[PDB]
Amino acid sequence: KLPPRVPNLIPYVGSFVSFAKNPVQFIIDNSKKYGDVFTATILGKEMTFLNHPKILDTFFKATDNELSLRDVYRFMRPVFGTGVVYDADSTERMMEQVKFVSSGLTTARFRVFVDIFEDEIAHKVKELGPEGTVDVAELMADLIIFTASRCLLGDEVRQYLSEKNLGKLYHDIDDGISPLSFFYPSLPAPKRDKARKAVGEIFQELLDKRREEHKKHPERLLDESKMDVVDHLLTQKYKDGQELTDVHRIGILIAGLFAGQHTSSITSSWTLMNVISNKKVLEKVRKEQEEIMGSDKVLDYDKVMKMDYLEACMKEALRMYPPLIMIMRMARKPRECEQYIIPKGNILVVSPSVAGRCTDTYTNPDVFDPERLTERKEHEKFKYGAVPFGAGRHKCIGENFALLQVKSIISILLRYFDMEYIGKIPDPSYTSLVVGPSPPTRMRYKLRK
Ligand code: HEM
Ligand SMILES: C[C@@H](c1ncncc1F)[C@](O)(Cn1cncn1)c1ccc(F)cc1F
Repeated sequence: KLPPRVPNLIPYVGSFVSFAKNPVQFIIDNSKKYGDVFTATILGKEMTFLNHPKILDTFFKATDNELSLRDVYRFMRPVFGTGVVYDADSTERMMEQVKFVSSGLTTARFRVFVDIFEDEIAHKVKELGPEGTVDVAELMADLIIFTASRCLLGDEVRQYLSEKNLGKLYHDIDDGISPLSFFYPSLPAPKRDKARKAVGEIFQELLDKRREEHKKHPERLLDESKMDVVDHLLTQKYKDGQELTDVHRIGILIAGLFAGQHTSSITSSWTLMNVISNKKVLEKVRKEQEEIMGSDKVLDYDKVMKMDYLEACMKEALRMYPPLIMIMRMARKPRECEQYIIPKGNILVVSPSVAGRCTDTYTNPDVFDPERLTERKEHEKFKYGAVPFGAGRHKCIGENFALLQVKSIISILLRYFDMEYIGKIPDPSYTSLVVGPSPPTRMRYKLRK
């Protein structure tokens, strides 16, 4: 059989409307009507949703000529650049470029990354003063924007953030995209395209500076903890021998910073909100924090490794608010799920959000409650029963830096501040590509020494 279709409102538009209102309720809704697998027509596209953790093996283990990423995230191309990652000329090449990123995400570096978080948050505290209120979301994204850039690019980048408005340009790029672009890649976005060029020149300036610093200081290349992604990109070839071009290099740096920022900082936000808005949770985080700092006055990587509870909380926030609510592949060959045959051409879909709220796995799924993971080990039920970082051939290569980043930021913040949130925890806003908390998200903070 072909799977149970979802009745269209209109031909073509199909089921767009109730989907776009709320994509996640839409999938769940119709799960209950038509069970684990169903098809909906959404703006001229056949889209098949795979909803129960059981049947998601064939999805995550398929190959790039069975189930294709490149065919579905290619629209990211005005942002990332041409022939780069998902618009890169082959499966094999895409993977090679990904690795250049991940190759600046090593232990030696992660230790240097924690100084960076300290450093960046020290500056932020002056700019904030002994008390006030502030937006968590703006706050997370401001920090990460600085921490990620220094982490992946090097310290050289700072001055272009401080003296040359580099943050704004990111937004002008990162606002010039949309969940709609999926259906209409060619939609014009002239403010974005002018920024992506503006950022280009700057990254080209950055590579150009870096090339001579490898002349003036060649020892840099032996020290494994001053080797950032620019460095790896300047001294690797592809496996087949061929050099990279700067415009590939630039589109990778950019692809990594995008990855590097939006999912992280939404996750911080969701997390801190739930932590400080629940006294029992916040005791244990502070109990854990205090034991682990002991006599020590600032953070290090060992310490952050040890933060098991704060980590369960981050995870618990990812179960409830994964920022990538839909994972997608295009079928290049017909595919068999359950008793059905999902046709070639279709776009298969899996949703960490729906899974985060599937009641076989998780009990009272609407309650932030890190104990469900640490103690009732609920996530361990099914093998794909918890998927905020994907799984299989394309599982997130950023997972450990993410965790390092969110835990360092929250832990350092709680050192400095008593903080409390201001009203109900918001709902998720389905307006962006990386989903996040509806604004505003306000909190009172007061210093502590
Ligand atoms: C902080 C929360 C994060 C979440 C929830 C997240 C989530 C994901 C997910 C679900 C995927 C799978 C995509 C798919 O299968 O279609 C993925 C892939 C990826 N993520 Fe992340 N990510 C996070 C942070 C990061 C960071 C910090 C980096 C890099 C700095 C990163 C880089 C990537 C890359 C390069 C891939 C592509 C993997 C591949 O093509 O094989 N992510 N991420
Ligand atoms: C394709 C993109 C994405 N995928 C799915 N739904 C919405 C999206 F925006 C994403 O997977 C997000 N991502 C994953 N980890 C961090 N960010 C991604 C991957 C690689 C990359 F180099 C940049 C990048 F955005």
